[PDB]
Amino acid sequence: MIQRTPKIQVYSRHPAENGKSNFLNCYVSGFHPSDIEVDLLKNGERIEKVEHSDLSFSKDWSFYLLYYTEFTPTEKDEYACRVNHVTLSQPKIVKWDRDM
Amino acid sequence: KPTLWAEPGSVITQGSPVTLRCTQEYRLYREKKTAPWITRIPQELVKKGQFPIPSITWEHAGRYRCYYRSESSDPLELVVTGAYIKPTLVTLQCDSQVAFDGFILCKEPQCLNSQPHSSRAYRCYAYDSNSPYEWSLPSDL
Amino acid sequence: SHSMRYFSAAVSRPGRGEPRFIAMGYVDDTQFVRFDSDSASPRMEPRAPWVEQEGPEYWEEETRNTKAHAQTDRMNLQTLRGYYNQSEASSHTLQWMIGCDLLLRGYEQYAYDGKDYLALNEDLRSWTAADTAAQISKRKCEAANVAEQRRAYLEGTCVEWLHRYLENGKEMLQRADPPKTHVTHHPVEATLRCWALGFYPAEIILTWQDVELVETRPAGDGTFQKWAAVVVPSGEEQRYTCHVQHEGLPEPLMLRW
Amino acid sequence: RIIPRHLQL
Repeated sequence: MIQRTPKIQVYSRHPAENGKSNFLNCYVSGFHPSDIEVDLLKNGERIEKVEHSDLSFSKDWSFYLLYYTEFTPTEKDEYACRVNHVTLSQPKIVKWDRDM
Repeated sequence: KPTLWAEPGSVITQGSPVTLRCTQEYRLYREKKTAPWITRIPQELVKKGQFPIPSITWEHAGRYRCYYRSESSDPLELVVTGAYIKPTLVTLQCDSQVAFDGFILCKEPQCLNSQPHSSRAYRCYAYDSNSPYEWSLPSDL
Repeated sequence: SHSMRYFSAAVSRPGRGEPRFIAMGYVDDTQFVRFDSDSASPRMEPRAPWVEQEGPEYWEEETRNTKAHAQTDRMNLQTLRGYYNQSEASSHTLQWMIGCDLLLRGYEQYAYDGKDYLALNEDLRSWTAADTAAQISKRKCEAANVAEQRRAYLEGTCVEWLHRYLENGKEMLQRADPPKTHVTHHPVEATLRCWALGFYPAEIILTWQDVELVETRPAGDGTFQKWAAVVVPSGEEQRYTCHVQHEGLPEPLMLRW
Repeated sequence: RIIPRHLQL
């Protein structure tokens, strides 16, 4: 059938500044079917308190979601987003770069 | 100028180790997108010209050049396979399930680019034009 | 130019149980109503402040009708499984979309497993089938003269209630937030990244052939973000300028590092 | 307001 791989973006709601509260986002879009798994990680350890937007889709039929969680930027804590989907042989992890 | 090769090869599957190779004082760099994983390699392994990736993922995928000041060595197209599910493979057909605008036919090593006419076209890979170094799992032989 | 759309997704799940059915409504890029078969109490519920005020009849009819949609697409999932002669252990997705644009044009389209299936033409008097399976649904739709029922809604109710919503949520639906912009420098040669932040609606045009452009993403507060980058030789930075075109701004600004 | 009926493919 027709499947699409998920596109991923990890970024902050507001410009990142160490010590200041913010929101870490993992935007997953362009995937099909809708079944997908997304985890937010702190130094490799999964974060239990997370929120996700309502499932929706584009006029290309592909699905898109936003995953987020409150966080405070640190100079040594590494944040990442992990996604698993039927098009991926193993979960895809994407580190958070405050410059992107 | 020095040489640049990948031990054990330039086409590696996800999660596997690889080592890039080039008197002393080598410098390695990725063209286009910088590679901060080379800032960490101990210099004792830099002095031996050994730039190894412990477990390779797409973050290491790109073009790498080497030098020591001398002329940058001929390039290196480092490829990561095993990210996406494998496709199925006279005229050879390479049909894929994921929607991809890029297909590769390999002579079992010595591969050959192409394009579809949809998503269709020894083993074959598939990939995305914007990320030509992340390829699918290899097709059935 | 404003529009109202209704979307639905029916995802079969063998073993796991009954097919999931979700539906929602939008006005432009703003969601105002949502429905999810998984909810403990499946019912159409408000997602935008301006429609929760509607009386209880509204929700009673919207909910009752939407439940009938879930049952129908669930039935369709099996009908289409027959047309394509598919296994009973595979998962399939039936997506639907309908909407009206201000009335300039109406639509109604269906998609199966990611591909176009059946679509209503602009004329609101004919259908377009994507394959042989869709041709059956097309004849069934033509023989049933359902087009009249569909254009009646698109020409009446859709437009009629759209005007109602556009007034009730005037503060939220008729306001555009301009983009906050700046350029950043990243030495590699070097990379120039152009940013557009806190804007609404999502539509935007960012331009510098070799430029990287990420899909527009939601900030999470109701605004969107997008950036564009380009690798350039040192000292050649000044020859590059970023063009930002957005609806909120009166005219498109040009930036340079 | 949503259309009261869904198509029968």
